[PDB]
Amino acid sequence: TINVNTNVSAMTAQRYLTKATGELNTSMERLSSGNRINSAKDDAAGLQISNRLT
Amino acid sequence: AQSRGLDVAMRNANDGISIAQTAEGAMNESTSILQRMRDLALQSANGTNSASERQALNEESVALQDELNRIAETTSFGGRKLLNGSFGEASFQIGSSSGEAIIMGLTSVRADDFRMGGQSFIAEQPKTKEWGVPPTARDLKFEFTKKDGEAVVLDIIAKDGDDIEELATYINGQTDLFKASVDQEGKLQIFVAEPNIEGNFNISGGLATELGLNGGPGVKTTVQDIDITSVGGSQNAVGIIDAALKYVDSQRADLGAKQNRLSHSISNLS
Amino acid sequence: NIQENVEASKSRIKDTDFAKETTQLTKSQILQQAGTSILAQAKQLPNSAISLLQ
Amino acid sequence: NIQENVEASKSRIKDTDFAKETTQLTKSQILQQAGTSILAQAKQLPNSAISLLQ
Amino acid sequence: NIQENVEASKSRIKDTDFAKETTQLTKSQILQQAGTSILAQAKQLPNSAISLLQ
Repeated sequence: TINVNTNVSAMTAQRYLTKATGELNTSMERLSSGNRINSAKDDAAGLQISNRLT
Repeated sequence: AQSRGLDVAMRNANDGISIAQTAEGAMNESTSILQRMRDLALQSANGTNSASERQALNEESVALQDELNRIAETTSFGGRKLLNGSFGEASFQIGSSSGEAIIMGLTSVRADDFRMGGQSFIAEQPKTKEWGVPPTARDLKFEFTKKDGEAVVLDIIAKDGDDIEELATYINGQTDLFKASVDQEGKLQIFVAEPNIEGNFNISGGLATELGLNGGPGVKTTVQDIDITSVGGSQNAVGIIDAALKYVDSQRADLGAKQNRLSHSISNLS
Repeated sequence: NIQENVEASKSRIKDTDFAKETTQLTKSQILQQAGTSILAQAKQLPNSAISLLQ
Repeated sequence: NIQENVEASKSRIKDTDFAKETTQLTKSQILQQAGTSILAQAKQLPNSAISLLQ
Repeated sequence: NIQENVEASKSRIKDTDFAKETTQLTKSQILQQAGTSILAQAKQLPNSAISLLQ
């Protein structure tokens, strides 16, 4: 309690900020490109079927 | 010590994410190139192209193939070639302790790869438009073994009184493992993608004898073995690029699965 | 006609519905700002209480 | 596309994450202040005790 | 419609109510400051009294 060498709350805040930033970047990419699935990570089966349909 | 190990594991997982993303981008470009080549092959099949514009389309296809070779050879994550087959099955540490890892695999994308296409069989006896399938012999039985090991047999019955082209369309419609077609002289070209065949393709049925079909080991053709100066070339090219697109999409799906597993693992490690 | 239907399906699977994704982007921006605000309040006071303790 | 991916990885390996480093900076600042306070407390008491005894 | 209702219910259960939690955060900061002040006052007075007696 009232520690110095470790700040667990700051670590959790950093983790959640990183998650928010990652989601923000993904959303920004999806907005700019105009496609929801730009890389296989977004969706595997979705990407496959979309490529076949295109 | 566990915290330091987790730092190392997170760094390694991030490096793997970056390599996966680079390979995914290169594969995306390759599949776009393949789609364009499919469009060109379909265009050349048109029967209004005399000879010269066929040569122009063939030149375009050759340029696209050279681009495919260039992208396969060049993609590198700082000196680490990704799609030339050098990557192999690498390993990435994924945790604090020694023993947890994910084997990252990147199969080559060269146009000479054997997964970039498959086997082709060409009918020996050409048939012109006047000819139709005889009502006497209509059964057409295929027997082969897929790469996964599950043997397959088909017993396609050809509707009587259809010309060779309609027979090709019917055979295409009946099953997906095939891509039948007809060349300039009307010889049926049966194409089987590489993952869809492993062994001797054997044929039977009276119709096969009538058409002169001879199922055998087959002519091995990948994307690099594409020439679109002839109608049959265009059709078997459509089939070849379809199989190649399937292979590329499978590879991209595998890379996406690896990326998702890496993301989940890094979140867990954090 | 078949191309019309195929294009509609491809857009459904691939195209990003701008409303949902812009809502998601605004939510992610809010989350990032909140995380930064908490981190600013977490990196300073919990660590700085000790100097007051001395 | 390759340049975008390479720049992302280069930033991740090289470019600093300001949240972590700002937290580290604040922690180091507080540690320095605590060290100065402890040094001030520890310089005067021991030397002064013996002089008091005399 | 079902997804909208389920999302509303999940928000009621899981999602934090920012007003309540921000008020709680401010109250907790206040309580920590009061505790530190009281601890500082208690650290030196009761013990220093005995030394003053000498």
